Amino acid sequence: QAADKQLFTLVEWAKRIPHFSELPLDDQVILLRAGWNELLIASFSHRSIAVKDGILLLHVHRNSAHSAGVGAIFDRVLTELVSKMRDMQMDKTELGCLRAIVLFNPDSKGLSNPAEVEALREKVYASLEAYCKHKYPEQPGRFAKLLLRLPALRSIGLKCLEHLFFFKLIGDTPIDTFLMEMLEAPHQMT
Amino acid sequence: DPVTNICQAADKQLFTLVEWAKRIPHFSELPLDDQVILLRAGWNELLIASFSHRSIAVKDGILLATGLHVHRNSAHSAGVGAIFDRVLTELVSKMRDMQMDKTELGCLRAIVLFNPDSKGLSNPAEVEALREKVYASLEAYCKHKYPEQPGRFAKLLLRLPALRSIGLKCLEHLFFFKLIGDTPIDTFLMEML
Amino acid sequence: QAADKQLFTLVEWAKRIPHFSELPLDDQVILLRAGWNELLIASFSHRSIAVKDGILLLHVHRNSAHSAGVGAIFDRVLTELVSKMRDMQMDKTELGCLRAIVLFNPDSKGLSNPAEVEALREKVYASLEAYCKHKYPEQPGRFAKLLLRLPALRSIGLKCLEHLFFFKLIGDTPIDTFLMEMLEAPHQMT
Amino acid sequence: DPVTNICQAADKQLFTLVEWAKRIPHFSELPLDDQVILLRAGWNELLIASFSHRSIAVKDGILLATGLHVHRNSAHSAGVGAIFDRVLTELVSKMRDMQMDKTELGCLRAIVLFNPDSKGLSNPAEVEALREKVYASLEAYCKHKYPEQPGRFAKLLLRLPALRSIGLKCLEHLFFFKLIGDTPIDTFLMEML
Repeated sequence: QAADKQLFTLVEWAKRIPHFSELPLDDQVILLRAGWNELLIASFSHRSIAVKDGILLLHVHRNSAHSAGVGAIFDRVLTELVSKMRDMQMDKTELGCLRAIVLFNPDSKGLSNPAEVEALREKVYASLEAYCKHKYPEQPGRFAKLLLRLPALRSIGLKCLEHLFFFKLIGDTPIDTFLMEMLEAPHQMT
Repeated sequence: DPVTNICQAADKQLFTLVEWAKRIPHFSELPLDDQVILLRAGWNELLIASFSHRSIAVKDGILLATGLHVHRNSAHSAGVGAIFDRVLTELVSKMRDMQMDKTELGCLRAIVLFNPDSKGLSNPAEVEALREKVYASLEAYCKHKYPEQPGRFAKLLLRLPALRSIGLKCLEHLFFFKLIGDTPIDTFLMEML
Repeated sequence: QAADKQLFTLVEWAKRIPHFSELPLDDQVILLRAGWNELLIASFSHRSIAVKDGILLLHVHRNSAHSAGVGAIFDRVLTELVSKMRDMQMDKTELGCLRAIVLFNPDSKGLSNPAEVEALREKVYASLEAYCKHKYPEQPGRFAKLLLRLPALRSIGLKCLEHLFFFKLIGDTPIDTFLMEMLEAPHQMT
Repeated sequence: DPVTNICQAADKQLFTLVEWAKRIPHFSELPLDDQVILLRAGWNELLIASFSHRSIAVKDGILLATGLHVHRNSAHSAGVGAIFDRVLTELVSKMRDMQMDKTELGCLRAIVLFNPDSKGLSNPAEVEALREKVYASLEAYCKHKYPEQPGRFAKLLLRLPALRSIGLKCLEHLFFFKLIGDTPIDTFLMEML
């Protein structure tokens, strides 16, 4: 599908993060390949605050998700991220910082140079704490509260990589494989 | 422009599989709803039996039906280098040592395709029979092209548990997507240049 | 639990298999550790033929299993093994041979000496085919039919190692951890 | 007489955990049904945070609360040597490099124990607060015993995603059983002598 359009944006955005383009080329590729998931799930969890139900990717509603056999995980996205995001009114800047934090993930297997990934991460949350403390001084604990959604996004990210999750569509895989099979293409040979 | 390109390969394999199915005797005589059942239930194992036997000509890799010849790689999560390892130890290394021929492989695949356990089947017993005819023929064939090897038939059948195990990890880890997807994604990624 | 009584029988039985005790000591330990599962599931699948519903381990009935949240896998044991076992009237000798075949599993990781595991396996099915052909001559395909339940037992064996399978008992883990917590043991210190 | 012996160790740890919980302030003031929820939801991660920080004194292994010091082993399936590897790379190697103290570990554990996401909770917000008090104190503590390290607090919090990932594989692979069970089972097995 045109889910590489979604893959274009993502890459275009990492490239604009400070210092990401200065990492060894293969490290960048690992980082993106390891984060793309958490990165999307966060992007469309926050975008969803805007509406008042469901996930705004073209706009998913609870009954579909639950009917499509993926209720449990949809409820988790909404309870554990969207709502938490809405209550505390995370702003676009904070989401942007968290996502950067996620990209600069040092425990990613295969990294040629993790110390700097840590180093870059430190740089990003230091600054996020600066932001939080200027912009919302009456909430001393906000910056931790931000970071503490990362385990939630982590376990949710892992749950959207299950094969049953992707086979979300039973009566179209038969329609694919059904059509392929009524093709009378070989009913001639001479 | 990478993703849509991967969907294409997904379409091509699995068009190829379905062609293979149809050229199997009696497979097309079953109700259309059963054909879909057998295929959805079997797709992974029938692909692994292939890329495995194909990857015989290779040393220490997997040959993807399309020239690209793949390997265990550094950033591969525990699970995908693990499947890689099993594929070589339990399927490719064993197929090689016993010099399993393409007739012999065709049979095993056909026996997998006719899976009477497959949930939903309208007539499970008539798949048992098609399964049974296939192995009967496989047996006769072995005792004829390799009569000095009295236990080869069973030895062929006993790659099937492994294949089950392995078929399962691949449907768990999405090994198949990773396979056709890896180069395309790594390569587009060098759009940071 | 006294599921080591079950673990005593199992080991006592491998020891009596021909040639198993002649394998390097650590190989035997691998074989048992890799097969114990398929070995039990087969033993109590065949024992179940005897009754006319459910699993006779102290005798499990379908409603319990389905209520206990483990219906799907219980239905599989019954459809894919017990019933198939009953229809074809597998006998104790054939079960015994299949199980031996399962024990002598050559693709078990860590084996110091797999060639002989293959070798021993060959010896067992050769003989099982002898049996089958003497004892049931009018069924030429029986011996394959036997072996072809091994993928079923394999995938079923794998399904009984899932953690959710073992946590089959919700309202007793709370009773355990609940009791542990009303212990007023430390309400004294001087 | 091995199995019943493993059940014993299961009982001992998880009695030990529950003792730890109760000595946490306010934890016992919550309704009894919530205490059970927090504990069932958290047990794996709270154990991994422990055996990890304990395994600091070790090089390349895991120290099980009871002297027995364990390693990656040949017959270990992909998954269990994999968890082993992660535990050392993402938790033990990192805890070591930053010299995380037992006060600092206690806090992280307490923050895990107070998990407001935990399905079933009767009052989720009053766990948010107990979570919040804990980290507030953790913060103050870091800025005091290590003031030259302005980013340590967060750096502590960011071991938590890893711990989540790893907690999960251990509940998947039954890593915990394997740990206390392995010697006992291998050892009884030498009853073939």
